[PDB]
Amino acid sequence: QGLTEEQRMMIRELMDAQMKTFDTTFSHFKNFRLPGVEAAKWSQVRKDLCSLKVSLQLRGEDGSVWNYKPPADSGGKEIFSLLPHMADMSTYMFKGIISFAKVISYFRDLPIEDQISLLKGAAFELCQLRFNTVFNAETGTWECGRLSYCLEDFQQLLLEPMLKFHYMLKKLQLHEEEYVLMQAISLFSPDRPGVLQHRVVDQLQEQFAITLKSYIECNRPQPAHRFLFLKIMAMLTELRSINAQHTQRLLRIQDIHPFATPLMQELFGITGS
Amino acid sequence: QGLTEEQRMMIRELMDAQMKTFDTTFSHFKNFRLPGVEAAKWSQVRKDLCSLKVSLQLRGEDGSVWNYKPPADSGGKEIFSLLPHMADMSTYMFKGIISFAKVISYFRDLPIEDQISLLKGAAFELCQLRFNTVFNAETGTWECGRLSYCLEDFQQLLLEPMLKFHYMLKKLQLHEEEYVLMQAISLFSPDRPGVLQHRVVDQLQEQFAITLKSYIECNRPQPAHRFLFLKIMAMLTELRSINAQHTQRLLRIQDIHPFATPLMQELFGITGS
Ligand SMILES: Cc1cc(C)c(S(=O)(=O)Nc2ccc3c(c2)ncn3Cc2ccccc2)c(C)c1
Ligand SMILES: Cc1cc(C)c(S(=O)(=O)Nc2ccc3c(c2)ncn3Cc2ccccc2)c(C)c1
Repeated sequence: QGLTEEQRMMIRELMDAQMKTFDTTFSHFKNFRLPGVEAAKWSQVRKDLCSLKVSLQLRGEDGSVWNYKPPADSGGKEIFSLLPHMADMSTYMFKGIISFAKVISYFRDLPIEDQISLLKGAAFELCQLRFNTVFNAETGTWECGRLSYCLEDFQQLLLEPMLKFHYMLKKLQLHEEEYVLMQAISLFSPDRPGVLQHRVVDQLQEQFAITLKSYIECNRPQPAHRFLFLKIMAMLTELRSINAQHTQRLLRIQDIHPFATPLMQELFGITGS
Repeated sequence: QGLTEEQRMMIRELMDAQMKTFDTTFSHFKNFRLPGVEAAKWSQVRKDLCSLKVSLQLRGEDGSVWNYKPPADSGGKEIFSLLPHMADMSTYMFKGIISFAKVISYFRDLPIEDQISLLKGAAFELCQLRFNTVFNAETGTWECGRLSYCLEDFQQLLLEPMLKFHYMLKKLQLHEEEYVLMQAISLFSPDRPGVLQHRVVDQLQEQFAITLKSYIECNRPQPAHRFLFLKIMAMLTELRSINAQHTQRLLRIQDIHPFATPLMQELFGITGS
């Protein structure tokens, strides 16, 4: 609508990249693992697992249904039973994220070193933003095509920052264009560890944020959307904080129960030695 | 109680064999398959599958639970999805049945040719009799330890002869001793195909039936148990008929979708050529 030509083409490129690289039905997610058929650090692991307490459902192509109810925490390794499957899901999402960045002209024009630093910095955030678009806030369920992930037991759930983020972001009822602009702004973060072209990346980020702000002003006159751009920017700031918290959760769990795939090791800085 | 010494020792041997060879909790049933993640003969296959329309539940050692809801009949091969797992279950039960016969002195004293003919004749019947002792008639569920098999959809279910048999036999509220005597009588059937020692087997059967009849008269005075011995004998006659019906169902399904394990092939006469 009422944007500059540069702004409209910028949204069209982002929407084009999202359409090409986001398997919204998860049809190509296959071959994943499923759950099978000194102690002050350990209770920290119970805390480090809170955002992933889900049951799992598989609807088969034939119409069959498999449900998995996880074990209760009985003090043993059984809290790790879903981690292999989660690693396969996240890895699959991360490939989508990487493909998304590679399609964007503004991203492929950066030096490959900064491309790698930016993806290392933002992969978790873009993953969570994509998961929010399949999140059902009425049933607390991420609806991933034939897979469903439903939160286990009520409002003590919203004490987990990750889960409060998904419910709050869902409440804003964003358009597809606003989600993919959130992804652009998070991807082009000039202050990630190891970025060299600080100013180029920072100017790109500002252009994406200006586009987002202008999109909202032109297509959202309603008083419910007053300050909407500022709410989004505050959520992106919270999400970067959640990203730092969860990066540390992963490294702690990896330290005592290895599970990260090779791609997760690259993205989160695990060298293998 | 009030039986001869020969009769009491006969029950003690049968109970001893049952105790040694019947894994009532199914703890040693492992490594089984699970469902994955010209046309007048085909609708006969829908009929030939009626007694096995169950959903499946696995309680894990860790406290996790897996449930499988089968597909709806949509005209394709998806009605066969549970057959590999059923073959593994039946094979496992059949090994129990074979071990049971081998412990019994009266059985190991027959010529090995008649042993084989008797087991070929009775394996399905002894399997169904053992399954009845874990059948829950209130929920229509065979409760096999950590596995559960629950009948899919009400009283149209009791039109299936197998399922009417399990409900009716459960209603008689038999003791363990009466079940294992039912197994003896069915095992020692003088008129199975290929039995040579007709009279020896027939006299053994009569002794088992006399023992059963005397056990009921001595330990069951209540009017609800009037004619109980005759009800049991009528059920064993019905079960032999169900056995012949289901032997033909298996051979028909095997003919167009092979699934029988090697042990099932031996027991049901499939040569492999
Ligand atoms: C310990 C640990 C730390 C990290 C940091 C990760 S992860 O980035 O590789 N992926 C990831 C993916 C989804 C998540 C999530 C983390 N937390 C909450 N959901 C929400 C949800 C849950 C189920 C399905 C869909 C979405 C993993 C995998 C493990
Ligand atoms: C086509 C076909 C024909 C035959 C003849 C068999 S089977 O004898 O090898 N075993 C078998 C075992 C149990 C059954 C059952 C048959 N029918 C009803 N239940 C009841 C039940 C169902 C689930 C769990 C426990 C008990 C098989 C396997 C397939």
